[PDB]
Amino acid sequence: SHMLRPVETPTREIKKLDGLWAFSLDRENCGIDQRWWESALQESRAIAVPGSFNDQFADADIRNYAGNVWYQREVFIPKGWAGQRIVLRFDAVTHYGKVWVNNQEVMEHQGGYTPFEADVTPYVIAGKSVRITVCVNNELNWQTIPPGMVITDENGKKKQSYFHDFFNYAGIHRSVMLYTTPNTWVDDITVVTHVAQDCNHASVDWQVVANGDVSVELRDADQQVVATGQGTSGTLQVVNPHLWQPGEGYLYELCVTAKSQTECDIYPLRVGIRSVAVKGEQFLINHKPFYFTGFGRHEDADLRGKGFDNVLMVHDHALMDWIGANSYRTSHYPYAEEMLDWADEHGIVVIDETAAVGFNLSLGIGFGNKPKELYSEEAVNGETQQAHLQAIKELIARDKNHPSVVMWSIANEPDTRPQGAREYFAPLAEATRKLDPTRPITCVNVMFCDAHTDTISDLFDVLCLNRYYGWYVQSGDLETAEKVLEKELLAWQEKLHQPIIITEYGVDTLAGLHSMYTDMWSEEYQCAWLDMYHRVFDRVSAVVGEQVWNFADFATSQGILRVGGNKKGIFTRDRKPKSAAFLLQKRWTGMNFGEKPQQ
Amino acid sequence: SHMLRPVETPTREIKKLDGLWAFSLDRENCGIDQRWWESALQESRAIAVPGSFNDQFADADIRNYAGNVWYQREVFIPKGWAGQRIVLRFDAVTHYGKVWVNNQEVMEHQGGYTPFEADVTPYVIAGKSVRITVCVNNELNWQTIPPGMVITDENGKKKQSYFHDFFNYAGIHRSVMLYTTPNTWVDDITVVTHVAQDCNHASVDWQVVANGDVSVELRDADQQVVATGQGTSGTLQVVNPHLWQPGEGYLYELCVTAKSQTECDIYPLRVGIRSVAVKGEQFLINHKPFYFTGFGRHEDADLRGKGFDNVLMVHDHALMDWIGANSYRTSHYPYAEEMLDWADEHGIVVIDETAAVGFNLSLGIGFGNKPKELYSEEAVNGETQQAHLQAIKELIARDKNHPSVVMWSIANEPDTRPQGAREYFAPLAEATRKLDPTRPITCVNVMFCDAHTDTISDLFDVLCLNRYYGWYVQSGDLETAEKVLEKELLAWQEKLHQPIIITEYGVDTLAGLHSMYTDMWSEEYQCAWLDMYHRVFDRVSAVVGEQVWNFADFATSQGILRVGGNKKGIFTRDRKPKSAAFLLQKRWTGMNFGEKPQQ
Repeated sequence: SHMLRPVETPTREIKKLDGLWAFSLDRENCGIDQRWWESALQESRAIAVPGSFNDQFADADIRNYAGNVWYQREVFIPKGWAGQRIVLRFDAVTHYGKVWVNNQEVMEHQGGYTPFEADVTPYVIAGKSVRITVCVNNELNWQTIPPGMVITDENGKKKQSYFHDFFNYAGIHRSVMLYTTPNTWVDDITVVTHVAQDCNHASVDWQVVANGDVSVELRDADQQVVATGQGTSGTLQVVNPHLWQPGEGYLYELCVTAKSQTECDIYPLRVGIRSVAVKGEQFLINHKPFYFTGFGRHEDADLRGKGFDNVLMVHDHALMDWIGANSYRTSHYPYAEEMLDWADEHGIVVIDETAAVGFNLSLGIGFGNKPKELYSEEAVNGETQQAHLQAIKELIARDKNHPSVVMWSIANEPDTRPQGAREYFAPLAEATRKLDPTRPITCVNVMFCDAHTDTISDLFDVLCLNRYYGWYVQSGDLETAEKVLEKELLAWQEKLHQPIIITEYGVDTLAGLHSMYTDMWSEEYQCAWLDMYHRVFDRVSAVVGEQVWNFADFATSQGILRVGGNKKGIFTRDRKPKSAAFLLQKRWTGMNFGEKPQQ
Repeated sequence: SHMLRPVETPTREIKKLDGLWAFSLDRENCGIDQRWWESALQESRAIAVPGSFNDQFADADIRNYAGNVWYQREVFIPKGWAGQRIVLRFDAVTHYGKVWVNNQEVMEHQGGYTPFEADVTPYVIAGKSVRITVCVNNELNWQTIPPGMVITDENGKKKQSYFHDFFNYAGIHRSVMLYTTPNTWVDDITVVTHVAQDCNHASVDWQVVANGDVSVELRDADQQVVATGQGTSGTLQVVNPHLWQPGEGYLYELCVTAKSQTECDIYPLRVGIRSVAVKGEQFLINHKPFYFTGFGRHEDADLRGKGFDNVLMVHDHALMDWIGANSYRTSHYPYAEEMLDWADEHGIVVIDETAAVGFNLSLGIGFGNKPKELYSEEAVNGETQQAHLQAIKELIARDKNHPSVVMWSIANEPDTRPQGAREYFAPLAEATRKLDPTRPITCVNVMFCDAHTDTISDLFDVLCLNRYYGWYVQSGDLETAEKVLEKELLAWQEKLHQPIIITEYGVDTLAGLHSMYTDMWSEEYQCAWLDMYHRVFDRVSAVVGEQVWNFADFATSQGILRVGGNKKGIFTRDRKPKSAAFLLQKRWTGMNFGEKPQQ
């Protein structure tokens, strides 16, 4: 379904609905029966949008709630929007939303991390106030991405069981907006940027969906027309192109005009001219080997949970830039698109991941009784696979034109031991390639699905390994950990001869815990253990990247493994550096940009 | 007064009285009037000896007590000691002790940090139990070393005012013992070790006090006699001597025999053959320039306060050895002699300091109303100067033969602005040189008594500067601090052309406080600020040493400046390293041993 990012144009306005909304729990689940959308929410309080609902209130009973909650506000339609196509858009509602405009049901969406929207032209009047009600549900089951199990206790109280190592935050996490187009509009754009080997010529394919005649102008960063074309599809030639390069990110603008006899629409799409390809064990950007440095991240901060926030995005980018990180992965869900606009503009390389974490009943992370077969009718089944395909489609439909996105990760750490695993994943691998043939794909690999055990990594282009030898096993023993790690990376190189990215390596580190014994949980162990990984990576020719787990400490489900959360951060949740931040700064700013270090 | 360290010999036994004693406060000050020493203490509890009394009980009312407390135990005289000279010895009682054996007053001492003892032969019977009572007083006045003022509130409640930045811990801090000699005994020994320029010959002068004919045997570390002599005084010649060198500490043994017609006594004194001298701006050990690295320390630990403890001494020496420290200063009181036995054996260089800190009414550290003239009848006067001379005599009488001790510090950070300062200090400087002509002297210099202000440093041999530019002033500004520091060190070199030791440089550092802004109280600021000092030291030819303030976080008087104590430690009070420990480790293990670093 077509999903262009709203931008203000001579033909397009936006009105953000961010701010304070009315908020209510629905502990008895009577809000659909009582049609709560037909009036003021009754027993409501103010909530910030965007934000997780969980931590705004310092209230355990709200933080731990499972079921429906209700958001509502009133808003004026701008008088001048009369005659315009008016769209209501939610950038993300975690995990499910249903939306009413006054008493009209307008939208519904499952999937906590990509946009949904409806044409609301027929249900509003320009110059009058409308009531927007949202029913938001945070429950996971075996057909949600990510999956989970709701346990209902003997008293009917719902508790969410889930298999991933981050807290199941919910709510309206990203911006809500009304926006306009003319009644003729550019509904969809796909670009493909081809790049000669010598890098001295490039071609830009376009395809546009719109209810009108289509022309394009490609403009350079100085706003000079370098190429023009006509029709819903075609190819622009670009002589001596300014390539989109990691560390710079030069962008063109492809202005798409849809002209009917009467009205017209202008949509500017930022275009980075760059090719991505795997050749052997090399990841090539613009025909040159790239070496990934940086992080697995999370959308996680004090008070706001997974809510988007510009100050956090500015501060965190300044920390990644300082430490010498050139890349990150959207672990473990699509991130706010503002992050990919930032990556495009500053030339940051991104592995774009779906929300399909948790397809694994043999980890110690998350959280009743787990089913015995992971791939069965009573767990990951045909409907799950459909839901996963839909999550991949929605991510690609959103992110297909971001030059910063160099690879699709379709899941994180599935259990691939059973026969069902390949049967479930094979068709997903094939459909991802059909959806976007311009980028390599991955499925991030769990440690116990080792080179001798894993059944699906041959179906993918890049080997993204999540590894924690010396932590969960060979606990505190760097000497054994180093042997096991090197052995396994070389076994992977022999088996598949793919480029290897270590997409997770990290140890829990309590800020301010110091030890002369360099032992687990200390700042000193974090440093010695990352250093040992680095030494091994640099001796393996197939390793083309390293993304530290994690950028910052983040919230998890309560348990015996998590000391107020996940402490594998390089930074604290309040963004203060641990000693290991200075270790990474020296390695990553001391290497040549984008080039595999040396011994 | 003669003070040889008790050692077990064929002629000498020791019985430690360390262990649990009875303990009592005397809030009404009626214990001398009621002669508490004549029976069991009445309302007593168990206390560990040795240890400060203050923190053993988790009790604020005991920790903050000012006045007399009472210690008592019973002990059996060994049956075989009949006919022996029996001595009762306290290695240190802070700050004053009076001792009774049953109902006989045997000893009294003022001075919290050196030994006192009495011949108790006439007051005990071998094979019977005796009662030892100690009245211990912790009050400071203008005639104590260190000085203070007891403020009595309107209700007669005593509160100790004092001018030094460490907590006024009190009690029996070091070992208590009975020991024997024969009725003929070696009462005193002075050695002087002279060393040819070429280092290929050395001479060892001896002087002995004893009530019998005296012979000496000098034995090497293999126990081979290298020299013999006769008489109360003389010189032993040593061909190709194994010099006592920093980082090694080769020791000989000078066995002193006192023979009467009937009985005899053997005392083995460890002797390190080494010369110390200042020439120009060089501190020479064995005719070679030395560069001091290491710490200002304190006797300070959880629960035991300033009590001596072998595990702490073993652990701390292993931390100083690891970090590459070659030296320390006994800031700000004589340390347990076991520390100087350790320094002798491992070749650690020590600046031996008296308890004369606080001679300064213009600092913000310590703690009623301060007197207006520091050097006056109503503050530091003639009797103070006598008490200071006595403290210097007792330190030298104890430590004169330790080869590890390379310099005497007679005080820390006196206010030398007034005319009285030189009048008070000059005679102290002269008497120290007469007491031990074999070692240079210092008086450690406070920051506000700058090169243009100070009135007494010409009377001393080495310039020991305590400096904290970028902390108490130019707060957080490394750029200004660096200019002011370099300017002042060069002004000191021009003024006196002495060797300069920085005997204090440090910043408060809360373990686990991390900052991207490198600002005060952070681990990062500690690192950047020590680094800036190091860069400046290495550009000044007169700087022959650096002793970081302080080895470890330590207790102080409560106030607005002290966040649970002094946080200038390199280590936490529980001996965990801050990031700056690794900075010092690299600089100090990366330089050539004992040699000024280079830019």
